[PDB]
Amino acid sequence: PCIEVVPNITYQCMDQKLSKVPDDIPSSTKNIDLSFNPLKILKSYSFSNFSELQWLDLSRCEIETIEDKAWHGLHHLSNLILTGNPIQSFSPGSFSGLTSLENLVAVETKLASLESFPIGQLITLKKLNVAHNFIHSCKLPAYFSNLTNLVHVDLSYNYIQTITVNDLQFLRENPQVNLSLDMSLNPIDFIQDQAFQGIKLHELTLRGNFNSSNIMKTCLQNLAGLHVHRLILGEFKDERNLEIFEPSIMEGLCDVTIDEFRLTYTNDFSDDIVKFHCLANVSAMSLAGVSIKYLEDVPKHFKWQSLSIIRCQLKQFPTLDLPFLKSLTLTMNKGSISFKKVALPSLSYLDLSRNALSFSGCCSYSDLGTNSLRHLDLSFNGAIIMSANFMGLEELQHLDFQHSTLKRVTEFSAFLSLEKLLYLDISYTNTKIDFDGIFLGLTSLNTLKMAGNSFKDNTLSNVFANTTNLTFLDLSKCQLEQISWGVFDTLHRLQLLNMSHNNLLFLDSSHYNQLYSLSTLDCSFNRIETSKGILQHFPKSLAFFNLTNNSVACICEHQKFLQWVKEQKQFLVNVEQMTCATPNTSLVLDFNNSTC
Amino acid sequence: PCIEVVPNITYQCMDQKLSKVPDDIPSSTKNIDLSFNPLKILKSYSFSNFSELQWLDLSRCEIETIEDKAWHGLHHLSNLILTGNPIQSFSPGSFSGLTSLENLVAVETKLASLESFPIGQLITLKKLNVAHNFIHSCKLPAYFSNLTNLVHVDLSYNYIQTITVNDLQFLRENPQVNLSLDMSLNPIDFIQDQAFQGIKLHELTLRGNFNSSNIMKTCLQNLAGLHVHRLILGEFKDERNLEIFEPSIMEGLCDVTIDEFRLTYTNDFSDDIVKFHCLANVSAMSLAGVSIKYLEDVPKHFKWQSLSIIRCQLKQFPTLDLPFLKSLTLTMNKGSISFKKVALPSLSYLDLSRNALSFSGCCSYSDLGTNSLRHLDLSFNGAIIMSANFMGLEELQHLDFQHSTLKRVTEFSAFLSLEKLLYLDISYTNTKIDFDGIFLGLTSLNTLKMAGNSFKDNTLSNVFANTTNLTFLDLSKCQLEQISWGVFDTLHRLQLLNMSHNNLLFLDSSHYNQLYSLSTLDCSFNRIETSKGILQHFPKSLAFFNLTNNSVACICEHQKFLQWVKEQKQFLVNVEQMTCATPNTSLVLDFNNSTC
Amino acid sequence: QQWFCNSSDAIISYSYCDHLKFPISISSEPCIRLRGTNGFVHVEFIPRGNLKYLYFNLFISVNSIELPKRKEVLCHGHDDDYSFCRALKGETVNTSIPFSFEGILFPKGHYRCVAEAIAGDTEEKLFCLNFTIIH
Amino acid sequence: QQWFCNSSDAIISYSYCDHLKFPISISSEPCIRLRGTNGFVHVEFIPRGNLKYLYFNLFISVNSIELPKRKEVLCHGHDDDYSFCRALKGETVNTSIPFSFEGILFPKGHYRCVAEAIAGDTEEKLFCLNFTIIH
Ligand SMILES: *[C@@H]1O[C@H](CO)[C@@H](O[C@@H]2O[C@H](CO)[C@@H](O)[C@H](O)[C@H]2NC(C)=O)[C@H](O)[C@H]1NC(C)=O
Ligand SMILES: *[C@@H]1O[C@H](CO)[C@@H](O[C@@H]2O[C@H](CO)[C@@H](O)[C@H](O)[C@H]2NC(C)=O)[C@H](O)[C@H]1NC(C)=O
Ligand SMILES: *[C@@H]1O[C@H](CO)[C@@H](O[C@@H]2O[C@H](CO)[C@@H](O)[C@H](O)[C@H]2NC(C)=O)[C@H](O)[C@H]1NC(C)=O
Ligand SMILES: *[C@@H]1O[C@H](CO)[C@@H](O)[C@H](O)[C@H]1NC(C)=O
Repeated sequence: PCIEVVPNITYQCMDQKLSKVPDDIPSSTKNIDLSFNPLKILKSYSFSNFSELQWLDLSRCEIETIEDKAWHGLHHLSNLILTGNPIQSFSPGSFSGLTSLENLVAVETKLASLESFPIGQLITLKKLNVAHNFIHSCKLPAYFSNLTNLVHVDLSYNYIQTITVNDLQFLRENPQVNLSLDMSLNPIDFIQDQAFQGIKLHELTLRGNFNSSNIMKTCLQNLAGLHVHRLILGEFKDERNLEIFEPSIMEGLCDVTIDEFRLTYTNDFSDDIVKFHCLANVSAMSLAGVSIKYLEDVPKHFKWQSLSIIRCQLKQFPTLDLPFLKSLTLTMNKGSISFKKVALPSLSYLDLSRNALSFSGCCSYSDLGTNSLRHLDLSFNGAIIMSANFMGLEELQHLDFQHSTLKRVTEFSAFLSLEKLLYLDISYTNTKIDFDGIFLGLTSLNTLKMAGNSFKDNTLSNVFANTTNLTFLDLSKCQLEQISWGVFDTLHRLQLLNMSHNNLLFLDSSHYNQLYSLSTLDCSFNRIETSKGILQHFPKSLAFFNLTNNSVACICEHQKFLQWVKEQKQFLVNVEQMTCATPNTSLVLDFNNSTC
Repeated sequence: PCIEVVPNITYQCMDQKLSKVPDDIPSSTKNIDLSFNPLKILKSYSFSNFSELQWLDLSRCEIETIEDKAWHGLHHLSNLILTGNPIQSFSPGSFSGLTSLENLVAVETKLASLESFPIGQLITLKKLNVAHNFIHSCKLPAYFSNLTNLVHVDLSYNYIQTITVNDLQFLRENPQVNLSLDMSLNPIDFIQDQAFQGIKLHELTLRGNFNSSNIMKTCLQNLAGLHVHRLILGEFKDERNLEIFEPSIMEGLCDVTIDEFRLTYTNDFSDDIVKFHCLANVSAMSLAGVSIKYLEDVPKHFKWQSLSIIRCQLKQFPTLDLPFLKSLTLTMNKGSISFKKVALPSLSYLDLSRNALSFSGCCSYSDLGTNSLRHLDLSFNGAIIMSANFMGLEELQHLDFQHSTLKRVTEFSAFLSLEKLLYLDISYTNTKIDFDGIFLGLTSLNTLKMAGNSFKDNTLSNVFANTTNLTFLDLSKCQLEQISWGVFDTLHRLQLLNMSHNNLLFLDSSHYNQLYSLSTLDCSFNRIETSKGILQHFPKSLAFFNLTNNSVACICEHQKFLQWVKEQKQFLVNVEQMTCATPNTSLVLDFNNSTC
Repeated sequence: QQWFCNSSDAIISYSYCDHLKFPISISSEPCIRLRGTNGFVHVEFIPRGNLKYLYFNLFISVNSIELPKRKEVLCHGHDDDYSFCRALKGETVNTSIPFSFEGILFPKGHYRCVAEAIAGDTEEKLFCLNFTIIH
Repeated sequence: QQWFCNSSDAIISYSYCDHLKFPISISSEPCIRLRGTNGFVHVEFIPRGNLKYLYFNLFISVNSIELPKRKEVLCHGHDDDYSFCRALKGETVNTSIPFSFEGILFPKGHYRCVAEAIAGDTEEKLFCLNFTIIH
């Protein structure tokens, strides 16, 4: 028939050439996809048996007519998707029956107007999407006042050319309504004078709207008197773009009040379009996919609380001294910038990942000029040379270096100051652990991710003595061959311990006797022959002991271990699948008779 | 009782409590060190026995007297070291007998004058070292014209305050003499007018000479006339003096002709001293220990043929566009710097090693502006992002990436253009080799060092099919477990294969048949139990086959291998100490008895 | 099968994958030169899933020698550069995407690229193309 | 015990290594504050070999936890910074070496450091100091 993902709950019926609904699917199903089937016409009582549906997908289903009361037993449905159906005209009470509907997706349905759109019935409606249609007007229909729960309306990819005073009349008589408007991909050249006066919006998206700089500047002026929380601006690569892009095209904006401002891709860009005076009173500033090359002479009187730089093109690390900036993201930069010392006395969050960043002299107060930093992400970067053990940054809770090249970290107690750190990731940093005091000072740490590294003489050393609060320890892929006596004796709170993908030839249970909280022990993909020690030293809290893909020696020499496997088969994972590798199938099937 | 470093040839008698030369030293030795002994007096004939002596070291022996004919028997002696003996006066005939002496070291002997030093007989003399004495005079004596083989005189750390025109008369007289003069650590405050007029020197060292910047400016001016091949200028950390060091101090140097110019540590250093017009015609330019922070000024008409920046303090990668610079060395810089475009059309030699250097976009002609690059050293640096496979640099023959973070070198054929490369080091660059065509293009390669990396699934894949001219191959410490089948068959000239320190469970002889030229195979520090598959197949040429520090199985399954170890005794490294590791000493003692 | 072109240094063709045959019309004007090309990729299809998190797996081989899997992301799901990242399942996409590239040295011979398009949210194949490049 | 001082956060002292006793008198002005210090190391001795390729092997221990072998090259053999580099076997050296450091976070305990002075060319040991710091 179809495909069954979750029994009695979720089914996939795509590209199955169905005429109508397969009406033998459980009468208690939650979610169903029927997209890409030539349904053609949607008869009445066709959906009737499924009283507990929530998600219906009828995308590109050749549908031209919705019969009156096509939805009969759907007073529980919340998501309805009708993308790419030549319905065109929606009759009175087309959606009669959906009283619990939250999201209505009417993209590419040949829909001409929101006036004729028979939705003034659906009280519970939150989101409405009418992108890719034949909508000419921008009028917010009067019935929207019955739509008490509506917050997002998508008007992308349409034919709206004017935003007039009359269009936004609904909003003007209703300043209490939290509403967002995606207005992207409309060819707008005229916005009426005083059209945006005394209106409030949550987020306004104006991407790829304007054909020339003159039209853009003119229109933004006539946005006067708008309060928006979030204004998304810019254009697309796969669209014909504004040739000349000066900062003065932004001029209209400082007659509107903006909380957060998001500029996206622009064909032309001037580095000093970000240090523009109309953006001074903004609390969050964002750049994404932007040709910015330098970010430097930003005025000190700017109110920016967060600054986000994603997939831009900086040739240099920015000079910044904004005294009120709490949060900074500079990530996925196109080139390979090196860190330049910065002064941000309010910073508590700093993501500088995925930049191939050089950082020589990491890290201490003088690098940042903050006392408040809790989150430091320097993952997926170049060479980071440790020379200072975070003096001045003891507020840190989250430190992430995964996949960066950490240098000199074994040279000294590089993390000594981080008394309050909860999370440390030094996985795939190529650190050869060489020093027993590497983790000294990490007394609060819960999570220690250090996969991919290695240890002197391939022996796991007493590096954990004082990391008492560890609940999670990943030591996978560290080429481990031997574990030192006492290494875990202090880890009383530890729950998961990953040592998969090493070269251990055996386990010794005594290594784990103090591990009273250990629910997960992953020892798979080693070369484990047996377990020495008193087998009763394995934690009674153990729920998932993974010993798959090892190489067990089914000799009488190890008769007790082999029994113990039968004994504990409830707690070992993929037990029956395990197979011997000595004298070649299987394992739970070892006997007990060759001298033993 | 003297230490014997080379029986019958070299004896070491340092810091015994000796009173004279012991006669029980073979009258056959060529070198002897008698330093740090209370010798006190050099009694006549002391050394008459040892006639074949070439090197005698009597440093710190508390010698106050050299008797007549003290050196009587020493026909062949070329080296005599007298440092630190308070022989205040040297009488005529003090050095009589040394008819072969090439190097006299009379450092800290309390000498007061060259003029009264009885070396005018020693015609073989080449190097005269009189540093650390009580010499007040820079006069080069009349008897120098008999010392026709003298090429270096060290006059350092003496009390010379002046250089006069009659001090240098000998050199003026005999312009055919190759002399180097080390004048360091002399409180020079006055050089007479015209004192260096018409005088030629190979190397002249003036480090730590001048109490003041004016004193230097004013003394350099009277170097006018000098022709020097190598001038070394500067001061010492522990002996500073120069408050300021500006281009104008360098002024007297337009009136001197310099082939090579070297600047050493200075207390102060102005960046624009490198841009000084009187250094335009200099052929080799050099900076070591220098406070220079930016090298960017350089006029494009400068003639420099090489440039050396060693242990300096550059904040940025130099901007260079010098048309005749053949060779550039920037090494051991403070901090990180990232590579920046240079345009050096003549450039053949490039050492940018040991800089924690970060290079994104390695690399092509457009990084360098050169087509004649023969040597590229990028070792001991940071992130090197491979992005271009050396197009434009097809002449390269030596390429060093040792200990740097090489990146993306596996994503394409990064050395494709390098059809002339002879030497490639990618050791410890942390490369997981998952592309068989990584060395495509390297058809002339002889030496490939790639120790301390790794391979997909720890199997040594067929990456050497086209590297046919290989003579040295280092694959040690590569976590290798398995060797693919035809992996070495093409390497007919291969002389040295280092595969020590991997995780090989066995060898298979037929991997190495087809290595017709192999003389050394290192398979130590693996976990080899035996070698399977016909043992004649090991190359006839194989002279040194190391198998020590493995874990060999002395069971009946491997009778062939074990027997074979007995007849291939001569070709196996340290067979004397190889012990068994199964069913615990020794190995070659294994006998066919039960079953086998 | 589906499309062919030849530039001054390459012949380029694609067919659908043996495992998957959902329709896409992809084309490049001009035909890709491996030395360097400025032009557009024209794409016209009806996506079988949402394109908010579109990424490609590129499986490339040169004369049977195979490069490691290559992941390329086009829509990260937040302020994306292209108009089609907002395009939904079963929506008509018609777009021209401009591009340029400087050109590296490539070995002469036969190139196989299998390019899987993934919807990173569902993690399900959107389409699959089997490119041939003879250089 | 050869010498000792105390500063606002350290008692420093040294003796010679058990197995190597060649004499050097070495001190600082002022005493070393681990917080940070600017001053001079005063060195006075007679080298057992040429100082042309002088380097140190420091073996450092913090509360018995030993750091990896640390190598500090003082004379590379070419245009070196210190006037003592040119000193020969048996030559008297009397010099004071300026320095300054800013100070990292240190315990809070007992420090051991064996400084082994090696003549790089011959690989001979010049001297060896058993240092002890209490912070
Ligand atoms: C322990 O570490 C390894 C990875 O280091 C994890 O193994 C992964 O398991 C997934 C399951 O989807 C495999 O398909 C992946 O290939 C593995 N990842 C690898 C090899 O990098 C393992 O999940 C970790 N154990 C636990 C309990 O989280
Ligand atoms: C000047 O005399 C000196 C002899 O010391 C020559 O300098 C040596 O030259 C050779 C090769 O030409 C080098 O290998 C040595 O290391 C050089 N020594 C120094 C200290 O530079 C120099 O070549 C002679 N010049 C002339 C014209 O005879
Ligand atoms: C194969 O590779 C290793 C490099 O790791 C070499 O091992 C060195 O061997 C010498 C023995 O004379 C030792 O003194 C060194 O300690 C070893 N070095 C290291 C880093 O462990 C080995 O020499 C290479 N094979 C050959 C033939 O040179
Ligand atoms: C071992 O089992 C655990 C829990 O069942 C699982 O999460 C983990 O992925 C397994 N380890 C490996 C290497 O597959």
